[PDB]
Amino acid sequence: DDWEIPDGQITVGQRIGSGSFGTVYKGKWHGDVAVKMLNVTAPTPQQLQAFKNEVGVLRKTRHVNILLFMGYSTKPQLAIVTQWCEGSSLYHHLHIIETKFEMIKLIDIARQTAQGMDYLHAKSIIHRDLKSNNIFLHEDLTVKIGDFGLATVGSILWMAPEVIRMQDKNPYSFQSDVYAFGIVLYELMTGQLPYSNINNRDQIIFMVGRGYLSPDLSKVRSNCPKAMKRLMAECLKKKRDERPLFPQILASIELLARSLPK
Ligand SMILES: C1=C2C=c3cc(-c4cn(C5CCNCC5)nc4-c4ccncc4)ccc3=C2N=N1
Repeated sequence: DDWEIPDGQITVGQRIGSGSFGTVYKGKWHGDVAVKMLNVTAPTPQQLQAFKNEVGVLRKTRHVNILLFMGYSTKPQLAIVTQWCEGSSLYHHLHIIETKFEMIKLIDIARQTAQGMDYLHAKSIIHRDLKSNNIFLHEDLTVKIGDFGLATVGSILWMAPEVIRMQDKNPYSFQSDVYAFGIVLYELMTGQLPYSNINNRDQIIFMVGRGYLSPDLSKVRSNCPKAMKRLMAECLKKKRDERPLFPQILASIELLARSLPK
């Protein structure tokens, strides 16, 4: 029953990058797997908590749109094993290799992302770090939401105005994830990161915080549906209580998707 994998069964290969509280590798364990490892000599009580926190969250998830947790390892280093997804993240497709997706496919990505987030919020799981980079495209058609190191039951462009000015203790909520989803909606419909004409990071942080800066919604492409643009503005509201929850958001995307191919 237990998910602890006996040591050395995981064959660590190519270093593919870094996630939250670890370095990610392409491993081999009963096929191709993604393994997030600590590569640190001795784990801190800080790093030990962050490990058991993520594993505890991941073992509560069983969904087609959530990155499938396969197991964990403690004996060599603190490692977490998930499924391998050929084809890079949504951030990579849109901003690195500049892949040109069709509107039908762009909305399908947004629908699956909302579908996975609805599954998390139903199980009272707040991602707290939802971004294009944590949204993974498996086989170029299936969306997988990954990296749950900051989940509770770094990147500023997806952070809500409430989150960016730390008051009070917990600015993270279901609606804070909605804003982060609002930004990935923007990215899909524009093909660009928000505030791209501004180079100063500290000026963006301050300007979103005080409520002077909001994403340029008129940047969306001409073939983007009016129902998509309207939903985008609802998710990107400065006040969190004026934002819809994912049960409502999912139903909105599913509605505009059916009256789209015609
Ligand atoms: C276990 C994990 C394996 C894992 C892999 C990752 C991850 C990070 N990247 C890179 C990073 C740089 N940009 C391009 C994509 N790709 C993946 C990945 C690879 C295969 N399947 C799923 C995800 C992210 C988070 C986790 C994670 N969190 N817990």
